[PDB]
Amino acid sequence: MQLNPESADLRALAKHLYDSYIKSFPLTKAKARAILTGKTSPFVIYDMNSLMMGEDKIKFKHKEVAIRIFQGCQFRSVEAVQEITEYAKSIPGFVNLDLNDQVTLLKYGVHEIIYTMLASLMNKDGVLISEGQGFMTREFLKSLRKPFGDFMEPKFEFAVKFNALELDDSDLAIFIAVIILSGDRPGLLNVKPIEDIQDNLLQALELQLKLNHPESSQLFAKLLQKMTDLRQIVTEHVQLLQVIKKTEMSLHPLLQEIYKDLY
Ligand SMILES: Cc1oc(-c2ccccc2)nc1CCOc1cccc(Cc2nn(-c3ccccc3)nc2CC(=O)O)c1
Repeated sequence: MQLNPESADLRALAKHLYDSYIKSFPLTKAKARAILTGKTSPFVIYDMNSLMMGEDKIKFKHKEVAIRIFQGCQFRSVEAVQEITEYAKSIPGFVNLDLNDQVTLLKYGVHEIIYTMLASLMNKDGVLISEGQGFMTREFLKSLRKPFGDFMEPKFEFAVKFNALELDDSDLAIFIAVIILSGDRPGLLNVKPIEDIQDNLLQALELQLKLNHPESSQLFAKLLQKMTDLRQIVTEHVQLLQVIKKTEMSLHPLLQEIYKDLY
């Protein structure tokens, strides 16, 4: 690499995305990791008893336990779509795209971003819930009645391998922008303007990674592969949502909208 006006713009892009990311997402990976390691204290949900006690202790913003959990994830999920929408709008050039492509991008992109960021809140033992007020265990989740015990496990599997990459918020800010700016979403009007934004974002990501991670040369290439993996996770998940919606089925109507064309 070289220091030129082009690289300097790539760094300013990265700073700008990082600053928006801090504005849009109140629970950052930095914050989540400090909660997780204990240097900063969440109520842990590890069994049916602690689940009930935690519902008492945790002031939630938003009837059988697996359904209650499903609803919590649905409301968390719609809150995430608002945050991700606010962030997308800060991606330079995004608001100048046709409003229809903006929504198409967000529609096909939000779950990939959701699972990416979910990894930030996970370790091998569990996941942060309710802005870090609670911690729900991987095995408590695996123990929920068929078929709810299989929803979260692939997210945990993805997350332990993803978290071993040791990305930080600065890396993630650009990673997430690349994902939002995918010119290959169905029903896109003007693909070329999107592809131009992404190639630039991609340059900014590759520079950021080289600078921020001297211990690995393979990181950019592994990240590209992670984006493909995320599409599988969303795919696997919507199907699991199909072969379950045949037994209950309150699905949030905003989520219903997003899922229908994902189906
Ligand atoms: C594991 C968990 O639980 C809670 C929580 C509980 C009570 C109150 C408040 C929060 N927060 C988290 C942490 C964020 O997880 C999320 C966040 C976004 C999307 C999903 C996928 C999903 N996963 N499920 C699901 C259903 C039942 C069991 C396990 C998972 N539903 C969905 C919804 C969707 O598919 O759209 C999970």
